[PDB]
Amino acid sequence: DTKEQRILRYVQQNAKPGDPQSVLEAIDTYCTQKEWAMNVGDAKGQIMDAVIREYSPSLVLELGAYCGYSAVRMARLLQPGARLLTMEMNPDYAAITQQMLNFAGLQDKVTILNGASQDLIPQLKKKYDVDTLDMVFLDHWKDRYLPDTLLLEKCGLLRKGTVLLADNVIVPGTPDFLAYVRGSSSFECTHYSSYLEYMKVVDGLEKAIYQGP
Ligand SMILES: Nc1ncc2ncn(CCCCCNC(=O)c3cc(-c4ccc(F)cc4)cc(O)c3O)c2n1
Ligand SMILES: [Cl-]
Ligand SMILES: [Cl-]
Ligand SMILES: [Mg+2]
Repeated sequence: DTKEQRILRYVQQNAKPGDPQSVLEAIDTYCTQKEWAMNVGDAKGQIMDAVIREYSPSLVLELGAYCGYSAVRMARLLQPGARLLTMEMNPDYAAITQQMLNFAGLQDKVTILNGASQDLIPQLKKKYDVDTLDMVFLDHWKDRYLPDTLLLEKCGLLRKGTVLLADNVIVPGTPDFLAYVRGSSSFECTHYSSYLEYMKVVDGLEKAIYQGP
């Protein structure tokens, strides 16, 4: 089997069904004690939680679900009726994510879209009935943060106040995205310094609030 299958099995055998917090703790324990994996982790996850609670978004888009760790983290804090759309282009990872959400009991709040951001973002309005997004969590290929931000704008998916929250802006880094949003009058940016998941290595999240064209 794969590392992702091992993470899922570990959750299934060490967390409580329908208890998202137990799911997060099981993933973090596995990834600390057994095998590192690119989940956002608890350090940056706590900052994510604070952001989600501040904004109480009704409709969130995630780019790059992986195993569903961040999807569980966000979805467990959403208000009744609020929704997460999470994109994962790797079909094996998309299946892990679905099963993770199912175990956590969050499947009614989340729709896992198996495809690439460049193909799916232009379909969001017509195919997934989206008007505008309240928040976007960027966690996919780091060289896609900037083009997909620009694509979301082109497609009319951002409104005044839409919160972009970007993982890994330090490691592996997203220098073009950071330079762009920090220099643009269309974004109000805040950096949240933290640590790479499961490691004593500095990383951070960037929040970039869209201000309109
Ligand atoms: N276009 C499109 N559309 C949709 C999609 N769905 C999935 N993908 C592709 C996602 C591929 C994984 C992206 N994430 C990372 O590479 C990542 C890496 C590290 C890391 C690694 C090694 C180190 F030594 C240190 C840090 C840490 C992180 O937290 C990361 O998130 C998509 N792409
Ligand atoms: Cl994650
Ligand atoms: Cl961590
Ligand atoms: Mg990441």
